[PDB]
Amino acid sequence: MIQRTPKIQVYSRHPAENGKSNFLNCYVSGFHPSDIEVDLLKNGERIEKVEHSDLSFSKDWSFYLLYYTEFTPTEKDEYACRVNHVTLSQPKIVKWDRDM
Amino acid sequence: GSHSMRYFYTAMSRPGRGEPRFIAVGYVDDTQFVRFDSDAASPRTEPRAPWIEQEGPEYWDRNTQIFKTNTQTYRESLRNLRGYYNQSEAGSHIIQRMYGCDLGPDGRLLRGHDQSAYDGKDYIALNEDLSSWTAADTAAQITQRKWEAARVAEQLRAYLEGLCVEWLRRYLENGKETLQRADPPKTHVTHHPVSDHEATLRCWALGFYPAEITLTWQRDGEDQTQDTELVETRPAGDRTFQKWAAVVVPSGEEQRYTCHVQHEGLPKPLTLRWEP
Amino acid sequence: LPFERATVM
Repeated sequence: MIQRTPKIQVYSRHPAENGKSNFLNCYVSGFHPSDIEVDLLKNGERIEKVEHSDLSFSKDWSFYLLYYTEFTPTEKDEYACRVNHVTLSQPKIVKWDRDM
Repeated sequence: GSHSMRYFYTAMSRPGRGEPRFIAVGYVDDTQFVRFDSDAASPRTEPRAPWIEQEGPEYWDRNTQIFKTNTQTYRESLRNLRGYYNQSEAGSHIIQRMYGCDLGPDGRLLRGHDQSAYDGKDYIALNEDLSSWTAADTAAQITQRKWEAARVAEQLRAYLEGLCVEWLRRYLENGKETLQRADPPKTHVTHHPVSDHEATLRCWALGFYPAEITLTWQRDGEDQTQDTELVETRPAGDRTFQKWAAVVVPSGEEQRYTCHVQHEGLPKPLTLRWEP
Repeated sequence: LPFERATVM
């Protein structure tokens, strides 16, 4: 039975500006089957109030989800997305890069 | 001015962890407008776009009765299909279904769709005639014989040509300020050295609706298709989408590269370059 | 509006 690993992108809803409130997004897509865990991290620690979109899928049947939280970027606060899926040996961490 | 309505159903078994979950979500183009989740504390159809809220209690009732009935029906289909593949009772499996109607710029039916998948592989699909079926394998041929016996294609043709189209047209009117409004991308080009010999040019599209867009790099006026890194179109969370396309160029041949942008919301297709 | 008929596979 065929399984598909999630693609992960970490980015902000609006262009990033230090000290301006924004949204940190983690978008997982291309995966199958649909169980997945996604956390947003602030300096390596799990952020508490995170919302996500309702489960849906693309024309290729692969699922996608958007996780998001309000945040205020600074010069030195590190943000990341940690994802586990049955298809990964251990959680994958992708760092938020402003130019990405 | 082209539009579509789709419903996406996902039924996922989970042995040892209760009865299969059934989720249904409804879209017009890239805008979600309803959901139903058999796992919700109180399972009911819920609005997900402001323009569907005006629908009366009769409408929400109707929706909820179909989705509860489907919750049950899909639990049996999961049982059935596990048997069709001689599968163990230990494994978790998924049925997905997507169906709806496509309208042309005039508002006429362009075509209908009704497809189903099992564990992420095509399983059975209503053909474009809306009269016959394409079954992916011998298990789906069993489903096909059952769907031929219940005249399912006839019933789906009637819905796709009738109710589906009338409702989509109702929704496009009630949501006209957003559903019939295309937001063009806001674009720029960034330049980052990756070496002393070369540099990355990344062309950005932000804030656009709907998701469909084309972003291409050209060198001396010809596509750099293999050399372009193209990231998947991603939602912003404010209804709009984002995308970029990057190329690594010899320094400084930067002026020989143009970014090309097409989107339904643009006055004209755009040509951009890095502006140092 | 969703299709009104549920049919078992």
